[PDB]
Amino acid sequence: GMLESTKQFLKKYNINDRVLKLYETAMNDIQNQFKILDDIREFNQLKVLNAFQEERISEAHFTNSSGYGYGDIGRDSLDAVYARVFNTESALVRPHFVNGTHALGAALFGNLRPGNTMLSVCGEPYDTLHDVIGITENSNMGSLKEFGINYKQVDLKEDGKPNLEEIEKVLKEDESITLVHIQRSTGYGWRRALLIEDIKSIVDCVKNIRKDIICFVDNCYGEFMDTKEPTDVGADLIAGSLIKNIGGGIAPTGGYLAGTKDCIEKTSYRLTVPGIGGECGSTFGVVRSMYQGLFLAPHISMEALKGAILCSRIMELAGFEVMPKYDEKRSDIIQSIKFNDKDKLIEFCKGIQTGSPIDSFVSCEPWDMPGYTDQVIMAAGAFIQGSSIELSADAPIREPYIAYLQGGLTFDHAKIGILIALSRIVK
Amino acid sequence: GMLESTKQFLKKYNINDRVLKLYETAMNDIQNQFKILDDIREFNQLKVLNAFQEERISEAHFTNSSGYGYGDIGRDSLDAVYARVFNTESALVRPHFVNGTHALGAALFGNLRPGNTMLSVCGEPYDTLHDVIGITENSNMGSLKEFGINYKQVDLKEDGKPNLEEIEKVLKEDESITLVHIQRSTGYGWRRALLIEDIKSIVDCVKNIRKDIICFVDNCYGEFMDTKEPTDVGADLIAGSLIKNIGGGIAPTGGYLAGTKDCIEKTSYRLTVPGIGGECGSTFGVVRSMYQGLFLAPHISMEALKGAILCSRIMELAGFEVMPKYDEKRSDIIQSIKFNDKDKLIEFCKGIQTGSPIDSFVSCEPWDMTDQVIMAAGAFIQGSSIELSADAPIREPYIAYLQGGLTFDHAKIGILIALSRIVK
Amino acid sequence: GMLESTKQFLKKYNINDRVLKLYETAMNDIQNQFKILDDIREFNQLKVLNAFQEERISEAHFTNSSGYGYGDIGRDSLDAVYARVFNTESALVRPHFVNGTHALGAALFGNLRPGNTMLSVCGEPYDTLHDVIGITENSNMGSLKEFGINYKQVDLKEDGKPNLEEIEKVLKEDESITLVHIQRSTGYGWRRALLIEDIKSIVDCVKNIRKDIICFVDNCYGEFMDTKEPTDVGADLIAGSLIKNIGGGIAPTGGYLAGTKDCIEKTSYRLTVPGIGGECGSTFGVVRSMYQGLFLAPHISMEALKGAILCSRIMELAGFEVMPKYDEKRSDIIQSIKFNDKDKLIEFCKGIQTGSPIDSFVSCEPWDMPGYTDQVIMAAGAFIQGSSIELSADAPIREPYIAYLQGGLTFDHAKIGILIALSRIVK
Amino acid sequence: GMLESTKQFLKKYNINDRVLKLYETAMNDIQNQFKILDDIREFNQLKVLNAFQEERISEAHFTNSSGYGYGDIGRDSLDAVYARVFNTESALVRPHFVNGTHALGAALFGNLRPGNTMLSVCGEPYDTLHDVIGITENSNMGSLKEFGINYKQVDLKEDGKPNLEEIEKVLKEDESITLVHIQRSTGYGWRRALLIEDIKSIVDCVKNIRKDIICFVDNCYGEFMDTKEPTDVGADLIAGSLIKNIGGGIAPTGGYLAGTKDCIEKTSYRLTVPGIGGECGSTFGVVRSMYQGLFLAPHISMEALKGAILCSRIMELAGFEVMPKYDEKRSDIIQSIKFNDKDKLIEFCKGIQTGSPIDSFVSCEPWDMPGYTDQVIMAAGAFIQGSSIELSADAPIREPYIAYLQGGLTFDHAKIGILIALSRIVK
Repeated sequence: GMLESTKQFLKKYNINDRVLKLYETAMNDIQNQFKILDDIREFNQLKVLNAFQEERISEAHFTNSSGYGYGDIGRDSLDAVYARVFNTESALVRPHFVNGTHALGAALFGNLRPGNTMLSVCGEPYDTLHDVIGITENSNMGSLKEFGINYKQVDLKEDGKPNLEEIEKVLKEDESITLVHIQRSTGYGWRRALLIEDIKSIVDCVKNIRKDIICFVDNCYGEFMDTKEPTDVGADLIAGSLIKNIGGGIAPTGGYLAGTKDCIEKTSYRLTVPGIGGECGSTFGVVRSMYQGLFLAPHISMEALKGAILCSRIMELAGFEVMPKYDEKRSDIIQSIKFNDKDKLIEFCKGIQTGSPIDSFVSCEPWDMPGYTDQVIMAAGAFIQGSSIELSADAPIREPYIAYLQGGLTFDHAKIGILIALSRIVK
Repeated sequence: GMLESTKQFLKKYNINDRVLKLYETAMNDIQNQFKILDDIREFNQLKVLNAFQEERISEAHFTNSSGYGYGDIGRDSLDAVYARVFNTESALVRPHFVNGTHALGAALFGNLRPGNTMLSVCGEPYDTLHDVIGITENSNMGSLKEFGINYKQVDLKEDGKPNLEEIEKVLKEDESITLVHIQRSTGYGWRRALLIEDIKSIVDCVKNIRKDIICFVDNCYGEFMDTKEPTDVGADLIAGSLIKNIGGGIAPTGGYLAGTKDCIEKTSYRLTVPGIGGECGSTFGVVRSMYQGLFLAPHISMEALKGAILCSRIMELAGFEVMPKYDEKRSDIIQSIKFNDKDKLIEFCKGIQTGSPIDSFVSCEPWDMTDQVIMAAGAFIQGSSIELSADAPIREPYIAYLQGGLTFDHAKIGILIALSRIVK
Repeated sequence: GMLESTKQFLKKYNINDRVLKLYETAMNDIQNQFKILDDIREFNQLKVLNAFQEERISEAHFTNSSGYGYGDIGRDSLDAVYARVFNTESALVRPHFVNGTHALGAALFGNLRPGNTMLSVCGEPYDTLHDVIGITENSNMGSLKEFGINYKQVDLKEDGKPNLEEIEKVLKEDESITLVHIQRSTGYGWRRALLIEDIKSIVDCVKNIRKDIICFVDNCYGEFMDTKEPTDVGADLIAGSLIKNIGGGIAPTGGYLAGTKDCIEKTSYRLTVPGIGGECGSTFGVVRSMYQGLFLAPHISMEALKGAILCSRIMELAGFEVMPKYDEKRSDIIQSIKFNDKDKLIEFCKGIQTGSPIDSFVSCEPWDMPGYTDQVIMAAGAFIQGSSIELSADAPIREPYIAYLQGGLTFDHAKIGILIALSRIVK
Repeated sequence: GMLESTKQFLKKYNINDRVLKLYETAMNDIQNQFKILDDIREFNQLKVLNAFQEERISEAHFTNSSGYGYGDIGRDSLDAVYARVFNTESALVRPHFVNGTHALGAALFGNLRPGNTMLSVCGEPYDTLHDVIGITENSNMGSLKEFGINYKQVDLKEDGKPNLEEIEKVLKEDESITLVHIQRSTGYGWRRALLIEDIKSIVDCVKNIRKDIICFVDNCYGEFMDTKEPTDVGADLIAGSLIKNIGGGIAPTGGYLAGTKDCIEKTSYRLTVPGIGGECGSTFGVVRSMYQGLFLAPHISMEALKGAILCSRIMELAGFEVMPKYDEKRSDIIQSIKFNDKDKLIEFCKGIQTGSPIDSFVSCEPWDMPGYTDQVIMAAGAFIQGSSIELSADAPIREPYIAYLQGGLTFDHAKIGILIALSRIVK
């Protein structure tokens, strides 16, 4: 149990006895969930190891390609390793994707053509994808809508599960629909992420209407949450970011897609241009970090999830509503806390900032950010800028004052920040 | 003049006295042209220095940049430096462009929309752009044509200059034309590159028909050939590769665009996606090389060009037809030599290969890529055109295209090694 | 517990039921030791976090210095962070150290002068240090001995503890002794690493004869094994390698020293030259990885230690003699196994090679090492070449056939490797 | 000639007609001196190309080694290329040398042992070497003197030439002298740099007394000034900085030595430790820039020298004493200007900073630079910090107020900077 020396050290952070008791109770309560996670982690570590070994990765794959990067074996074998991990025909892993949204956008523009319609089946996509699609606003930035590609949407049911009957009806009534988009993570929605079994039910439902419909999954935040990925239950294409789970906290930028050879090649032509695709693109010497990040990903992903589960339990014990609960099956690393008080939300986030190794001294306050209307507060202090796998928090400043917390390179770090933050509002 | 020690050293590369006499004559003949280049180089060096200074570039700009790269001053200031050099509202310089074709394609998809038509006014664009446009064939890769964007073409007059009369006709007769594509370099052809004055006449001509038509120039190989760039004579947007002239021999990958804020932003949305544009994108630890490459570019571009000029004159003196001539105004660093003999063309390329610092020893032979191609290449940066290289499709009349040379001495050495394999 | 999917996947590596039974028993036995390690890790994570926060580390410290490296705040602050972690006046952390031996040699040549004598109090130091000192070979390479600096040695007692009485006797009789060398880790010794309390007893004993005697500790493999470091119990100077524990699996090269300002400055003059010391030395843009490595070090060190503890117990249960035993206090991450059979030793190492992500397919056979009459066999397949914190094994091919196993970026990886290896010798 | 647009652009830097006319006159006067330089540059370019080709350099040599760097072909082949360029048995080219003083000091400590005496034959060495040797001051930093290695000095003659008769007398009278140190460049003096023929005369003289005396040359700033290097006229060992000539303006840090295998090995054991030497040492991903820099060095070295010659003649015409004159044979890239006025001096250096691409707005001032007695002002607006192959100027603050100008990646840049600087003092 916690050392007396550690207790004294935490007192210098103003962590009080009431918070320590809540922590001891929460740790005791969540032990069985941690064991479930360790069983999954064990399988995923083996899965990833096997993929490296099947590709015969060697020292020589730590390339330092320049120029066109023709024949960069490090890049080509990393794609192969990912495709093995995800059990897909192909993959496309590049530092050139600037963020996860870029990878998703490349998938969409890559696989859609004028006259086609895409169908999002988990309600409204996260905000940044809205400009990519041209859902509401269009200002000639060149959205899907501006290239004659249409958008439709089926919301999740009241219970948070996909509306399979409506999905079928919408597909049957519109034969122009060639792509179904499934967001795995909840985003800022007060509901559960979709479980792998839910993604399967969706794909089976879609494929039963027209087998040729491409089932695309935004896999961000869901890597290594289960022993299966969406590609193990019928997904034709998935996309994600290398500064979230799959980079293991160390890939410095980039993104990935895994799926059928056709979907990947089509995506590659949007990443670069038709006729080039993924054949060109040197990797700036960062390929070693991308291999290593993948190898560490199953473990680091669970450190962060463990942080989320402790957060869920401890905040519940402190009297705050939380989503998800500590014992629910999770499909992402995000934890939401309803403070129901603006000041508590602000102080909690400030606490998280002070618990960061980087920029721990920085002003953490509400600010107006481009196109949000409501102010936003963000705690971030990472080794890799914008990394979601490193402890961070964000919240719109509006009723009922919900904060979203994610990451933690280690469970001990996430725990420490959580204790600092909670001590700012519970004493 | 050439030291006796150098001559004896060159003898070890089988360089003979006949080749040395041709070299001597060529050097005498091309000195006035070198002086002309030096006057341009001096101005361009100042222009680039001033762009750095106006942007107050400092050591702090050689930033460690990771993740999203939100607020990356290294990247942001480099865009501002390029905008100053080219005298444009904005610029987009990124290591994320995998090659020059990506930069050009990004400009075209970025600035065209369904129903618009683009017009290429220097005949058909270089080959790799054909799949991007969807010119001849289409296999659902997502070409401009597959997104409802149309393509038209006006060829250069038989004298190599723009057909202004036909451009006007085609524009007046098709109001759906919203962009005019101008290729500055010659490509695998046999004509002069377009001079800045020629570019200006095309722009003035086009804007006189409809002032809203975007005039886009593929500037590859043309950087620092003149004291003006196409953006100085009305181009709305230009694109290029950082492993050609503008990288100064040291930028390791990437491309650039310079132009109006609207055109540059639209391009950025194709580079990434609508709503992100150029706001995200870390620079991978290579930003210092990109800045330093720019600073050296005016100088290095002329080392390569002097190489081309010497090549032109010595091969002319050797008895071959060369394009362009040693004393013509140039708008690119490429030199063509017509061998009228397959073996002489092959040997020459093998000579260039053996004159490279990297992969000097590698077999240089024709390979399949309709006709076979042969390429001499041995560079620090893979595929760099500013480093000494040669390529030639194997077909009548056996024309080779030579370009690059980090230093004039290196280009010279390669030329003398190559010519010695055929003039004995 | 272990999923059925995991058991079937492991069956593909020829892992058998007897090995899985041994495994389940060993996991049951070691859970209390793992909890003790978690308590120490929690403290150390906080210690490192605190060191970052006190130095107000920001993204601005992730420098990309060039040339002379004058005023490189990234490098300077990293030294300050390490000094806080080790509670020393100063520290010298540089990528310029090519390995741990270099760092140790810099300390010795830095702090010794003609006529001085150094005393190693833990028996003979590991082999690579012999040429530095000039113990056996003196071929004008410029050893301490070739510079007029003498060497004396005091072996450990039969029980493996320091011979305090003999240390005093030798120090009293030889007033030229100005530095005492203490090796924390064991080497080829079938004995335990020295505990922090043992190091304290040596320092107390030495300072009580002459307070000015420099007490120097080779800290390799010992970082974060305890909540205290040798500098917390009076060591004047310590040295280590960044591709061992303290680089957290991600530092790409380099070494560190931490200690009094005088000792560190004197070391810096050997690293470079007198009058320059640590004032020049750009850091190639690898400083971020060094900071992140340190931050992950408390956690990664314990992933490796958990693999060593598992190895100890499962091998003991398999019938092999092991050093240390699963429940002894540890001062390093190394686990020794006495096979008493050349073939089993070789098969075990082959197994570890087949469980690596990198070079899993390369032949692992004994080979002739320059200047040694016993062949050596080594299993190695790392992201960072030569890293001791990634799973690896090595053995000199001699009776009684003892292998040394260390590393494991994640406990799951070390575990997988051990299971693959044991299955090659226990059916 | 200069374009009118260029003249108008220059007027925006407050460059006046008097300075432009001085420039025009100077260029006319020095043109013939440049022809000589191009003949040398041509040979040197071929010399370097040949060395690359003999070593069969390929893209495979652009290594990205990590950890120990064992078996790094990029590093090993670069040493071989250097050795061919300098016509020596061996070479040691490493990013690990922090500056040129480090490389020189490693040579001396590497090759001298207690009882040996070194003899500097060009008068007092460059400032930063005084602490390395222990000439005057000794504060237990570990100078040669503190390790029992003695120092003697023979000054140059009043005419600046080597005093061969005195060298002979000193060597004959002291058989403990085992190394002769020869400085090629003048440092902060007022004399001409030693030509290759002067270096030969010293080597022949020394070897005629005792063939076993190591002839060591500090080659900084002299690389590619002639078709020969000191190793072509009998030097056993030479050393220099990769941020001066031989780095070609792109090597980011480091040093080199070239010479006999025995002298290079002995230096390597000081750079690291005995028993390791040059066998360990990963190269931080910068090896490609070191190869590329060497290839550009013959050219860039002459761009800087053309700048020095222009500076000589334009300042002479302006009315200042200069050393050397525009038409003297040069053995380094440095140009000295005696202002005999502290104000004109600091103003000139400030002009140079304002003529630089990087940090043009920083107003440079005198500072306590590591390794110097008095305060020196340095103009150093560079891509690589402290690089003196990039346009720079430095000047100890003391009578007669001599400024030392060197560098220029292009002659056009050196020209522009000289005009900017002179315009601040001449109107």
